[PDB]
Amino acid sequence: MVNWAAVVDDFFQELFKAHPEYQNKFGFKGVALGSLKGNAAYKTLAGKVVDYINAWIGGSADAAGLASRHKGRNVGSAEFHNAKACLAKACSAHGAPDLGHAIDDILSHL
Ligand code: HEM
Repeated sequence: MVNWAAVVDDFFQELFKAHPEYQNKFGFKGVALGSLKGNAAYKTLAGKVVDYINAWIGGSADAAGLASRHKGRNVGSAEFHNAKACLAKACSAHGAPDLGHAIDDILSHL
């Protein structure tokens, strides 16, 4: 039983460390990284990312839909390549399987 919630938390720490400006697009803009887990906007968003990972594992993920919604937020290939690397670190740090192919699937629609 992978703790995907823990992996996603480390994913966002990696993501926003390397690219702080990405955080500006979220409802938790401006919040200190060490404080994120206590922020209500963050908790909801991280929960949806955990949901997406479990949908991919479970076979129900909609990569086309997720890509389209991110393009709608002006988030594209460059950002998702960066996210891929950040998620790879977060999985490794928790002994979790690599999610590279899930990200590749989103990338194919970007
Ligand atoms: C591993 C890569 C990523 C995954 C799996 C992912 C997944 C998700 C999910 C499931 C949502 C919830 C709403 C929806 O389903 O569309 C979401 C929202 C969002 N994501 Fe991502 N995302 C990723 C990378 C990124 C990156 C790099 C950015 C760069 C800024 C980003 C920006 C956003 C924004 C702005 C929202 C909406 C926030 C809001 O409505 O308040 N995402 N993402």
